[PDB]
Amino acid sequence: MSDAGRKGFGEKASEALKPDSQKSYAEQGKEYITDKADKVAGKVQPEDNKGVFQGVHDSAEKGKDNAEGQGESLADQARDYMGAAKSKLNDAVEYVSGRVHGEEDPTKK
Repeated sequence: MSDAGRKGFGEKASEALKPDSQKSYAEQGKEYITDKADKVAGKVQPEDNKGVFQGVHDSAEKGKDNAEGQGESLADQARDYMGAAKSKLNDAVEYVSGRVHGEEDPTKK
């Protein structure tokens, strides 16, 4: 009866040490009036569905059909979306132009 051994499991020393405190606070944005015009956005996602008793689910896709002008009837439909195209435009501008502050020098803030 001889020749044997036993290592086992465990550690040797390792190291962790203690922290050194930390700090992080005070933040804001301020922001202010931005520029106008842009025309950069433009895209669309896929979709598919048939036979449904609900509202809708679309905005604008790639192709050719939307918009119009000629006609003694479509004139009204256009005048309706027209007034809305204005208020909507300003909405998109404030967004794009608003992100310009990230790297610009506007007036006041």
